[PDB]
Amino acid sequence: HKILHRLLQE
Amino acid sequence: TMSEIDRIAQNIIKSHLETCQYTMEELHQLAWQTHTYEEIKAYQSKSREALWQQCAIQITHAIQYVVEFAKRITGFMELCQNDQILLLKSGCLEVVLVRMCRAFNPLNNTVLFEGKYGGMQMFKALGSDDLVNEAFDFAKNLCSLQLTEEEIALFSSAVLISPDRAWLLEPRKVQKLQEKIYFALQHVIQKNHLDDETLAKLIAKIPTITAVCNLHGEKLQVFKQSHPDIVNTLFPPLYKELFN
Ligand SMILES: CC(/C=C/C=C(\C)c1cc(C(C)(C)C)cc(C(C)(C)C)c1)=C\C(=O)O
Repeated sequence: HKILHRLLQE
Repeated sequence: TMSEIDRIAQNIIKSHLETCQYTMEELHQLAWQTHTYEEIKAYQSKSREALWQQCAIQITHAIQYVVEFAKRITGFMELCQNDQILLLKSGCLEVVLVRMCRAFNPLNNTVLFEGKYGGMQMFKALGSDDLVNEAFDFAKNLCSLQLTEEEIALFSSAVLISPDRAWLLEPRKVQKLQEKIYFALQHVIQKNHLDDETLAKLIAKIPTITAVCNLHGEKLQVFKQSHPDIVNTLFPPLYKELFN
C-alpha cells in the first residue's frame, strides 16, 4: 500500500 | 451527545463540499451537455486496451478525491492507520459509485465522462456492457430518491466507514462512528423526504453497491488475462495497487 499510504499522509 | 453528532455531520458535509471531483457549481454549468456523435464514434473506434486505459484514469482520478474526502473526516483519521487503509482499499470504488450518481442524467441515461455526458454505447469498446448496465441501473435507482448533497455526503461516508469490511483490527470503533453518521443522516432526511423509510431504502442498496464494484474487479481480471502488459506498465500505479 505504498501509494495509498503516501496519499493518506500527503 | 447531540453536539458531537452535529459536529460529525457538519465535518462530513464540509469534506464532501471540498472533495468531489465535480462541485455542484461545475455540474450546474455543464447542464447535461452530451458528447457529440463525432466524439462518440471516436470512443467506439478505440481499441479495448485504449479505452480501458482511459477509464482507469478517470476512475483513479475519482478515487484520489475519495482519499481526500476521508482525510478530512476527523473520525476517520482517528481510526488506526491499518484500518484506514483497509477501509479505503475496500470501499473507495463504492464511494466513487455513489458519487457518480451526482453526475448521472436519469432522463437519457448518460454519465459524465471526460468532461461531457455519454450513454452506455460510448463504452462499447470495453466489451463490458453488463458492468456499464449495472452501474447505470444503480445510478438511475439512486437518482429516483432525489437525494440532497448533504444526504449524499453522509450516506457516502457510511459506505466508506463500514464495520463489516474483512480484516479490520478494531471493527467496533468503525461501528460506533458509522452509527453516529446514520443517526445524523436519519435527521437530515427529515428535512427533504416524506418517506421516513428513505434511510432504510439507502441501507438496502449497500449490497448492490458492493456487487457493482465486485463486477468491476471481475472485468479487470479478465482484461488482465488478455492484456497483462497494459495493466502493469500503462494503468495508473494506484489503480494497479488497489485492484492488481
Ligand atoms: C464524477 C465522479 C465519479 C464518476 C464515476 C465514473 C465516470 C465511473 C465509470 C465507469 C465505467 C467506465 C464502466 C462507465 C465505472 C465506475 C464504477 C465505480 C462502477 C467502477 C465509475 C466522482 C466525483 O465527482 O467525485
